[PDB]
Amino acid sequence: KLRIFYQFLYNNNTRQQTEARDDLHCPWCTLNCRKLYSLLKHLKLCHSRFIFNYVYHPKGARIDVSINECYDGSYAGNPQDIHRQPGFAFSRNGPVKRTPITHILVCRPKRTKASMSEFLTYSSGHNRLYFHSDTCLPLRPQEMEVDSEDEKDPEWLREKTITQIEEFSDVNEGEKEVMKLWNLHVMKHGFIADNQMNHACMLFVENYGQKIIKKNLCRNFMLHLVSMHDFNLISIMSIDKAVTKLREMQQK
Amino acid sequence: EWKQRRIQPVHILTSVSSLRGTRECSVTSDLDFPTQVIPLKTLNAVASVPIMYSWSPLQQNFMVEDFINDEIFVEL
Amino acid sequence: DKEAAFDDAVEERVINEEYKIWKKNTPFLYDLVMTHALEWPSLTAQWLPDVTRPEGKDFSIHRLVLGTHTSDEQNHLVIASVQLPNDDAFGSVSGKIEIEIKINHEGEVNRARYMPQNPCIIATKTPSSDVLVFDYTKHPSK
Amino acid sequence: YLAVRECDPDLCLTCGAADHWDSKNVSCKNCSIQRGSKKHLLLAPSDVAGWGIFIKDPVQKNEFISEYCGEIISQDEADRRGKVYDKYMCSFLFNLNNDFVVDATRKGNKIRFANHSVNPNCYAKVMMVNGDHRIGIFAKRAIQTGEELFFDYRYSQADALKYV
Amino acid sequence: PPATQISDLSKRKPKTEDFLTFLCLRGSPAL
Amino acid sequence: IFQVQWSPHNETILASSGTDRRLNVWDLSKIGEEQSPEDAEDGPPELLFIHGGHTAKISDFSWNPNEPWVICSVSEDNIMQVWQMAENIYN
Amino acid sequence: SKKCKYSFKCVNSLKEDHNQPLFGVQFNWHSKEGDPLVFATVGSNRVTLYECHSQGEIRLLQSYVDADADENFYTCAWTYDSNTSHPLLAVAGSRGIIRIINPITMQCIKHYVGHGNAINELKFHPRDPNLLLSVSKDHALRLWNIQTDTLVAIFGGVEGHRDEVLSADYDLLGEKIMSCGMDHSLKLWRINSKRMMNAIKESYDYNPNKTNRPFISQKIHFPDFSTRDIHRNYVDCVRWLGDLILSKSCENAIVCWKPGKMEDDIDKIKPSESNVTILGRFDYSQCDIWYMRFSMDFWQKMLALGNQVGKLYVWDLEVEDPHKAKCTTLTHHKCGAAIRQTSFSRDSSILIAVCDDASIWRWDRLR
Amino acid sequence: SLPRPHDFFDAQTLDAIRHRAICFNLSAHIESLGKGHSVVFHSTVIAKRKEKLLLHWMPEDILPDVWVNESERHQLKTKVVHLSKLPKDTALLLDPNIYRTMPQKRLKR
Amino acid sequence: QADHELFLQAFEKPTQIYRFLRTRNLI
Ligand SMILES: [Zn+2]
Ligand SMILES: [Zn+2]
Repeated sequence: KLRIFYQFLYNNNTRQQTEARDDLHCPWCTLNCRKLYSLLKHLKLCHSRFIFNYVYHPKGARIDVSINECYDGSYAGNPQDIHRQPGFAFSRNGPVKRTPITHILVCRPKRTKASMSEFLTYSSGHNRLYFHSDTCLPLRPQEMEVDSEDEKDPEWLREKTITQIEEFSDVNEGEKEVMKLWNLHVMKHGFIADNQMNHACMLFVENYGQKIIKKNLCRNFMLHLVSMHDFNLISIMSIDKAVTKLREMQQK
Repeated sequence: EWKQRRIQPVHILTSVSSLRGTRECSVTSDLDFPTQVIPLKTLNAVASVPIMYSWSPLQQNFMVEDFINDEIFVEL
Repeated sequence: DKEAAFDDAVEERVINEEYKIWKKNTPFLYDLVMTHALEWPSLTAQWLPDVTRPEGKDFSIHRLVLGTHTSDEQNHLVIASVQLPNDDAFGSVSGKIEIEIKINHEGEVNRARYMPQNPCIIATKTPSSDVLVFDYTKHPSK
Repeated sequence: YLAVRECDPDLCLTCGAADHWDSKNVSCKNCSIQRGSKKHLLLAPSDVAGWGIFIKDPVQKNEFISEYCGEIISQDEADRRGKVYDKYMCSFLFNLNNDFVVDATRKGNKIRFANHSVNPNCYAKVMMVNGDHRIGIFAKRAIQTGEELFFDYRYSQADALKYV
Repeated sequence: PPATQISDLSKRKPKTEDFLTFLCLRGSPAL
Repeated sequence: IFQVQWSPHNETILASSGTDRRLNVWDLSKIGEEQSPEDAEDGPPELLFIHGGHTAKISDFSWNPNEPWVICSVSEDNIMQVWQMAENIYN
Repeated sequence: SKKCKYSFKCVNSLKEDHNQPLFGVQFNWHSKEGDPLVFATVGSNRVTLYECHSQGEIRLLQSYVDADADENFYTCAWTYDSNTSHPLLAVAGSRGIIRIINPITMQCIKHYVGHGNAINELKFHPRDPNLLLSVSKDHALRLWNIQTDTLVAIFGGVEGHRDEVLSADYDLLGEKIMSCGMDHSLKLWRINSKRMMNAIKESYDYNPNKTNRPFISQKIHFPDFSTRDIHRNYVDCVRWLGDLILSKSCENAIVCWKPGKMEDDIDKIKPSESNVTILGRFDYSQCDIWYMRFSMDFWQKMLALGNQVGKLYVWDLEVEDPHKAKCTTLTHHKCGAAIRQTSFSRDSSILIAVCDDASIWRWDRLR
Repeated sequence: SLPRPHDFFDAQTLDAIRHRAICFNLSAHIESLGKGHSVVFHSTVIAKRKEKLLLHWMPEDILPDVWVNESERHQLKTKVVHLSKLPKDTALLLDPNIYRTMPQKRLKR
Repeated sequence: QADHELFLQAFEKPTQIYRFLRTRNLI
């Protein structure tokens, strides 16, 4: 005997109450599960796309069946192939580099006795596909160990600083040029320390000395040095050294 | 520039030999003409990404602070 | 044939579903089931005889001689350490299949049969006509 | 550190904040926000909702990860931005002072993709670094490779329940 | 009595010419 | 069948693997003995265990001499699996 | 008082089975002379192809669907693979997924996902068939090089749009891009800069297997022009009328305006130009509901815009002072839906309007 | 809730599987006559051995032809055999995706 | 009703997948 009843449920509003023609048999797999515990566990494990909430019946067993809402059944291979263009996804033609990952599924199960009361993971490494912050495109492992893609002075910030400086009305052209050059240098090096500012000035003539000489804004540069000395930081010795280095660039 | 190149024509969608149970799309003309039914081919799924809006990269904070009778009258 | 490609795609989907089903039943089929995704595919695998059993630790350390199969990069002769749950009870011990040594290898490694009389010497079959017998002891770890 | 303050490079000279300005691995640890030495974050779809920031390399407990950069706005402008942003139910607003709020909506760093969690893996400390209040993200506990970064959003001026 | 699970699945997976008719061709939908 | 390796901790145990993406464990001592119809449907009585944890072809596999019934199998999917068959199978 | 120049009659009227509103229609302007006039339609989860014949015999050549997800296609754009001359259809919407369908093989050739919201318009570079422009709801307009599957540039940022970029248009020669957004702004990004040539050449000369570094997509944070005083509301569609600009808003009119003052050359315009002079407004009625793009023929002789009631207006642009005249209004007692989009064949003989009731309408010029 | 994991089968694979299943049900009668776990093969007399009769079943290249007497032919005009009992050499022909070597390719060993 | 069709399809997808798997696994 052992009449088994299946009650398929969708949104709890539409139901289809059935009865297994072959008792103690998997309706999908056509497998002979001789014990109701074995049948329920096989349904729960092999046919994981459904959920089986055993509810018991006065005559036999009533198994309510519903579609597994979550059922994480995504691609289990290399996450890159989930976004490769058609014709190259799941190519399997050659070796593909992937970020290492370690999984432990079964370690030491308890192996308890069978019981109907039952019917009332660890991963190490990168376990997903990463995307670029800028372009929102998938990130290949070859571009992972380097290129953090977040640096001190973004190009938009530099362009905005240049535009803001050049957008002033009460400023000379060469003075605007030297101000923009100093701002770009500071952003490129990210000085935050007053003492470093001294060395900063030298670095300026080590990177913008030729540009200033070609632009012929040396007088404006030394005016900027004087203003900086007035704002503290740098020094008379620093001003002299920077100017002499600038003069040596012209003689070179 | 367009006058060059070959350019190819399209065909009709035949019944998919790889999909007998494929769906069918029916288009009905109101101004007479026979109703046409074609096999509704299915596009391959493409994995999507979560919806995020545009933003700019940053490393330090960024302070944000938030009749026309003049020329005509003069001419007159 | 386009039909062959369509069958390949359907087979890939079915393989994914079958792997998901098998992983659902992994606890009921195996005692220990540890899956690690190497950076490069390995064409060879042979446990080294040496096993380390640290006192007071619930695991043991074994050495695996894995090859490398790089599409265009530098191929290697990986020797990795694997932690096994021993007899009773690991839950979380951080890295478990981390590598130990890596020797530069011209071309992908086809075999990694270690010398049995002295596991220091490990042989490898290069894609060329010459066979290389490495020695992970003499070579630098990096 | 006791005053919730980053070491001023001009004053603190023994702790190493001033020394090795061009180099890395500073001797002092209360200087990471000022020096901008942040941990490499990664962007991926979050396991909770939307996008999430993932950390590339393991980080010890109470270690600097990144600064919650953004656009400095006043409280009233923060209210206006919140009224605007309530449409799509995701607020990046972050309290900085009694009159300043850091809004990482229009501009910010990768640390902006951190999801609220009742058991967060990170926490936020607003420290006055070189005279300017800056929000720093530190690991609440030990963090493993590839772990998703969370931090409780109850510290933010915007209510967590208001948006999500 | 209320149909059978295997026959119900056979009334689900094929719904075309090769549906074997039988009770599947009968009022299977809407009970 | 690309690789066959006899178990080192047992005399009548042999495992085979190849392009079939399966690793099968054969108990030679069980060959030719009568099986139930369900057992016949599942497979030959000689067959002891079928390992279906790999997506691509098994490139190679090996037993660990320091452990009784654990196997490391590497596939072309850049996946290395160290697995031990359940004790209930071989008592 | 001239009664325009073009008279149209309704010769066919189709209806898609899905019954959901269909949003975009695009004639295949890359078809050779004498090739049957193939046009595509996008609506709900299905994209349908049709072939136009004599006497309105519209033949449903092909049809596609994406039932694996809840995609709602919003726009279509035609191109061709110059390697094989196969026509290619680019579709996107709702999901922000760009699919380059190949009607020859009836397969989705390429898929592109970088956008953070629904894509509202797709246009192709007139000179380069592999440059696809996508204006999405993520406040950004991207440029894809579908030949190499790279992101050429992103046209949003600090000075970009503050809301959805509803539509965009190329210049006739394909040099300047105008983008209309939901933030009431019409920013004029310029693909004429040497930076644009560098980006396009690098994208064409980018091989992912050669280098580990990704392609450096250009981030054009600052438009070469921007304005917000043209429309008191958001701008649905924009179109380049040579060096002029046509834009449409909720104000029941499409205005023709030009950046700078009346004598200001478009090419020689500074990014800080804060002046815009309008020339004329094409006044229609009952087009308040947003996202009803208009279209003009290839020769730009005339342009047509749909309506929410069901009427169809077309204006002749050859007539002196096109802001004048009374246009030609095409109506039908069976057309009561809202025309989401219209399209003209390469020769402006067939005008096809797609309604919001999944009913395609074909109009032919009486001539 | 937790994000939808984007099931891998999608609709194209599902449509192909549906077509294959419909073909299988129309050919082998697996669902109806096979009780959901068997393939029903219809034999047809081809040659007569006057010393039995040779019969070939409806699914071609699945089971080899056999020699049977006239009474045996009448008794077993239709043979129902479980899939587990199918010859492994030719059982794969019942469906293209019953087992396909996914990396057909080349090179390798 | 359309709800019945939606339920039938939503159960047909996994039912079809598992029936193909049942056919394939026995071989
Ligand atoms: Zn200090
Ligand atoms: Zn210090």
